[PDB]
Amino acid sequence: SRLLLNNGAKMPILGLGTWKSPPGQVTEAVKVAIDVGYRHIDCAHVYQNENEVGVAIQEKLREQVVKREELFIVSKLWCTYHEKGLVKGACQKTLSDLKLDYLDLYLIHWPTGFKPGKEFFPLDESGNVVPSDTNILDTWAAMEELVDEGLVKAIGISNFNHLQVEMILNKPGLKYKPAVNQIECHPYLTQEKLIQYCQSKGIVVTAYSPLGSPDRPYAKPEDPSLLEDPRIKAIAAKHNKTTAQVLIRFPMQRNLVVIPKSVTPERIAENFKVFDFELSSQDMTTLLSYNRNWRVAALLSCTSHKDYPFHEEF
Ligand SMILES: NC(=O)c1ccc[n+]([C@@H]2O[C@H](COP(=O)([O-])OP(=O)(O)OC[C@H]3O[C@@H](n4cnc5c(N)ncnc54)[C@H](OP(=O)(O)O)[C@@H]3O)[C@@H](O)[C@H]2O)c1
Repeated sequence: SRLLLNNGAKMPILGLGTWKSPPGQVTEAVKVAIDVGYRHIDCAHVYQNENEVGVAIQEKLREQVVKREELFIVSKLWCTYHEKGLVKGACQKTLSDLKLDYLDLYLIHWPTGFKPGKEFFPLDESGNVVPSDTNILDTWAAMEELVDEGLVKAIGISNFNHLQVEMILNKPGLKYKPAVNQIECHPYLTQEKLIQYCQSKGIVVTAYSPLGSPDRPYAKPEDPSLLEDPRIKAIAAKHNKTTAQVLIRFPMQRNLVVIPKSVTPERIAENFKVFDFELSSQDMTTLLSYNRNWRVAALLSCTSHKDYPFHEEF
């Protein structure tokens, strides 16, 4: 239900994603989720809706539905704020849009540093993405003491390959360990080498894009669907659950936290009814056997960034 983090705080094994969640519909999404019984909201600045996602949390707090410490609000530092001077300001902007006084987990969104400016994705005239010469260990020391101003309860990372995680681990003075490396992970990109490396290290795995990110802007020629896989669909009807409900239960039982995005009030509901049933060893190893090494989000414009997390095997 809640996983213990290496900072002593417990983290709800189930939460709501807001990437691709419109400002108009992401206030009312969160409010309904919370009502339904969600206590974990996954936010990011680059997602552009945190204000509207923070109007949602202030109504439930006014309304006495939840106390602040019942919730577990998560956010991530975008690539253009990677310099020591920019980091506190970016947590502070997130902190005022959401309208909270502390975050519980603050994550480093990507390993890749970009040029600081108004553009989330800086480009040159050759069209390619412009990098900051800052590194991970520098950026980590700016986050390590957001903790010391008492702005965040915990700090983490998103999309680091095992080697990247290691850098922080053997950094002299490493005052604060990574509580959480959040990553993509579904039946087609099963991720068990990173998942079974982070876990030996006390780092918690959040699996994002758990349903296939069915609405991320890319669609290819003939992309694969999980929410519509025949094999995955049988496994569900056995459990009389839905293919969503099965694709959300899979991470959970890998001891992973799961953040399925929804702006639909009856889906937000469905996604919550995942607590009352087990998948079998057959199901979990079948589901597992389905991996195809395919990712939704591969950051294709930082392929050549010195800090591109995806050239390493895991
Ligand atoms: N850390 C990172 O760098 C990063 C990157 C990507 C994702 N993530 C996080 O992980 C969450 C992962 O979600 P994602 O955005 O990649 O998408 P997702 O969970 O794979 O799925 C979202 C999509 O699936 C639909 N959906 C929701 N419930 C469903 C249901 N029960 N039945 C059918 N379809 C369902 C949604 O529709 P409706 O909205 O129409 O209901 C939306 O189209 C994100 O929102 C975000 O918070 C983090």
